[PDB]
Amino acid sequence: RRGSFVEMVDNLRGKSGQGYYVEMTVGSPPQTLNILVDTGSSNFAVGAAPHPFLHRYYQRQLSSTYRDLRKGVYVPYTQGKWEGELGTDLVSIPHGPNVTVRANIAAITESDKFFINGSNWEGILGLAYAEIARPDDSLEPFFDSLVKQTHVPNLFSLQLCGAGFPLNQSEVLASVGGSMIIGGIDHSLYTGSLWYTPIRREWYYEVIIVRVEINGQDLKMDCKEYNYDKSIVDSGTTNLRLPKKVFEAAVKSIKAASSTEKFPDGFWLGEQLVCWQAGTTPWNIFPVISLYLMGEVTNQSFRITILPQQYLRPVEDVATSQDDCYKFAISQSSTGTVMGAVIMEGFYVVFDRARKRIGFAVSACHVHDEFRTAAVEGPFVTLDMEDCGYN
Ligand SMILES: NC1=N[C@@]2(c3ccns3)CN(c3ncc(F)cn3)C[C@H]2CS1
Repeated sequence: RRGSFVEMVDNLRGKSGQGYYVEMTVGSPPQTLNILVDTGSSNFAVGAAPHPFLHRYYQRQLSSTYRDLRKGVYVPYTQGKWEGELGTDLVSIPHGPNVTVRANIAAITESDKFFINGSNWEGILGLAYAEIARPDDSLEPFFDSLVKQTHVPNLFSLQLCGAGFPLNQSEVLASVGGSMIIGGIDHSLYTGSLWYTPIRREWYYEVIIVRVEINGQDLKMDCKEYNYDKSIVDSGTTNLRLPKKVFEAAVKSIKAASSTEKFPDGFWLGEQLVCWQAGTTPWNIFPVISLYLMGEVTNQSFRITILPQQYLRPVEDVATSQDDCYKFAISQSSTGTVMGAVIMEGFYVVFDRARKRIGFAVSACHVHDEFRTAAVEGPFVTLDMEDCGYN
């Protein structure tokens, strides 16, 4: 298998906890900024005023190509908020397609818990659809603009590379965190076959989960529960997030599978780290997790299987040690299933907008051990899969 997109391979940096970012330029002359890649939102928004956690920001007064749209945008969400001023400017991705487009840009003037101390990113690239753009769906998202203005195919693909150990801020700076291939699929980034699930509706990247197993044991819930009230693929979320009742059932099953060791409640709640002596993490006591997704062919599904090497997120010890430490990166949701960064780290994920489908293949960079690997397998005969979708 040949890799046909060398210019874009290794263009991401970062990690699941703080997010993965790509270098972009905005304005004339070009202003370089690092931008978080978020498949869970649809606005392109950049720091545009001094902030304690920003080393640089977009300076509209220094761009000859800046256009003021004379309109504010206010974006509150669960864990934070940003607000700013809408405009347009010329935008490029240096390690991307060799094109420059005129895009909507939200210039962020005020924010709360948006910029992370030491993340290295200064803005967000929302790659989902117009339906969820703010202030409304008339604000064309970046990827829409790029496709409309250029010959770039209406597809992108993400390989998010977890290190399997903690990285400090300077280690992130020096390290490759993955690839965003704009307009194509690079065959070097995966092994085995790509399997595709339909995009149910074009707003978030919404999919349908039809079965869940823990170490091969069916969680045995009504499949609507898995998709209540939606299931999405979201690079801007760290964890695998599951609806409350699914979370409760899954955690019970994961506890039962790992019962040779007892972990505190704070671990299972995603709050508290666990630590083992260097090199002794007991991967084998933790179960694999399989999610079965609706296939493209009538009555067919396929499964993606992740390891504890995906769902245990490496963190630095709260005190200086050589221990290997992790947090549990599965958590409860009241807004549906979110297949976040820790699950995307297992897989090369193809966002095939042109054919309204999402592809999954085992990542060439996934963390594993000598005994088990992540997997994408099928087909399976699965009936009444449309009934799994929530209305
Ligand atoms: N995938 C994610 N993305 C976000 C962020 C990720 C990192 N910093 S904020 C952005 N975000 C958002 N953005 C626009 C909007 F209209 C609604 N919500 C939700 C927030 C957490 S979950």
